[PDB]
This record gives sequence, structure tokens and C-alpha cells, in this order.
Amino acid sequence: SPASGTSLSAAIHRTQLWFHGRISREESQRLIGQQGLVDGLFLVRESQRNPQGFVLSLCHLQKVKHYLILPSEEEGRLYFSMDDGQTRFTDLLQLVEFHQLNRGILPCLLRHCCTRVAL
Amino acid sequence: LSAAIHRTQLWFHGRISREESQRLIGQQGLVDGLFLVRESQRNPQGFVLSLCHLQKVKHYLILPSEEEGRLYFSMDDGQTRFTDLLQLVEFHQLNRGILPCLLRHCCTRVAL
Repeated sequence: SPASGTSLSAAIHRTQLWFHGRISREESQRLIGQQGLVDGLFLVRESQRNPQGFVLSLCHLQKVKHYLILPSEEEGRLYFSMDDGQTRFTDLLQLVEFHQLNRGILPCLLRHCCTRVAL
Repeated sequence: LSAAIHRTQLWFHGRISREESQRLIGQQGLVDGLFLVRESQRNPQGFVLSLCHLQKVKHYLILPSEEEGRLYFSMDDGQTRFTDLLQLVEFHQLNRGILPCLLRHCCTRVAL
């Protein structure tokens, strides 16, 4: 189905089911709406550029809201943060686990998926 | 040396009742694909997958069998087999199989 030359590395190294790659904002709102538009439904997607990073798309008050997750580089390592480095995470998994019980800058908690295929 | 160190398999609730599973799922919104796994209230070897679909909670029995003396778990009389409950749940996050919809979010366990 994917175009010739597409990277299949996800077969080797598992990405979470809530991680959806380079889908558009509109597509993310369609997907979340399909799951019922209840508080805490979410997915994470990639922004290739402008800014380079990820987007957490989250349902709150029956609206899908979009939060930037941005990389910083310190000492040859990357860290990820939504609040300009006040709270930092080694990867998207750690960020999601934190926000399953802490709101931080988000308006509500993220829901759990609970397994190795989806946190 | 303590269950507080690393709490795993939050989708598994141990010995809670059928009624409690419905209360928990209801409190969380009756969303399609919302689920948990628990022990059967009635047979000592069984487990139950409690899953919400179309605003109704349905309960699917998971039973142990042996093949060549090796153990597996199944909801469909051994047509689809799993090494453990985790493998069964992860499979049905990708394939509906005998279920009316995919497993998506879980209710997490209240006990440690």
C-alpha cells in the first residue's frame, strides 16, 4: 500500500498505536472524532518542519486541541518538552505516561492504552 | 519486593465483580473499545474480557487449555490461541477477531 521506497523500520522497532506519523491536523480531528469525542482521547503525530517536532492532538470539551512537542539538544542528546523546557522527557512515551496523571499545561488527563503496543 | 515499585498490566483488575466492571467502564464514558480484564466470579480457572461497544458492556470468557501439554488461553475454543492474557489483549488492539470492535483504551486497576 505505501509508496515504493517507504521506510519499514517500524516493523523492526515498534511505534505505539497512538503514534500516527505525518498526518494532517484535519485528519487528526477526523480520527479522534471517530473515537467518540470524549475528554482525554488523543494521538501524537509528526510535524516534519516549521516547526520540526511532534503534535499532541487531544480531545477536551468535545474539541480537538493541538499541543506542540519540541526537541532541544543538550550535550549531544535530545529532550522533548511542551513548555519550553520547564518539564522535559526522554521520549514521547515518558511524556504520555506523565500526562496520564498530571495535567501540566494540558486542560485534562490523557487516557491509558495499557499495553506494550500502545501505552 | 513491593508491588509499588513497578505497577504493570493496569488493564488487569484481578477479582472485581461483573457489576464493578460495568460501573468502572460507565464512569469512564462508555466509549467504544474501552475494556478491562478480570477473573471470572464463577469459575476458578476463567478470566473475563469486559468490553464496551455501542454503549453496552459485554463480557467474553477467556479459558485455559493444553495442547501437547503446553498451556494457552482462548475465547473461541482454541481457534485463536494466546500464551497469556497480555498477548490476547495486544492482538485484539490490532484485530477484532470474534469481538464487535477493536480494543482501544483500558480502565486502569484501582488496586496496587
